[PDB]
Amino acid sequence: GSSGSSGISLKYTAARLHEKGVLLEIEDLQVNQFKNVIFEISPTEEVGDFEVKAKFMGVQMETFMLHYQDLLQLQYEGVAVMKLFDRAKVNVNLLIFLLNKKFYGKSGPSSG
Repeated sequence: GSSGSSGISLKYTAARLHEKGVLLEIEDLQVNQFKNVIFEISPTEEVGDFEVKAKFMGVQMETFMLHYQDLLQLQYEGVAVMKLFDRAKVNVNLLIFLLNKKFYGKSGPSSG
């Protein structure tokens, strides 16, 4: 319960997210190029906020954040496609689905 290596940022390739359906396309590279693209999603201590980083150059100055409410706001409006970094595109309908099982999974008391 205590002695357990927890944390670490999830590492997935662009092709992986594309194959599943999450990642739509990228306004810069091609489908076959996805193989040379990896996304590093760092988790958070709280529930709702997430760290979305794209391994390419190595920006250790800041990281793109992604709230949970924002993802839902798009579902209510209609925006199915999400413009990331004004280039990469991900499906909001599937993006939330994956995280719902990936990160979404605490191990504490609920009481409600």
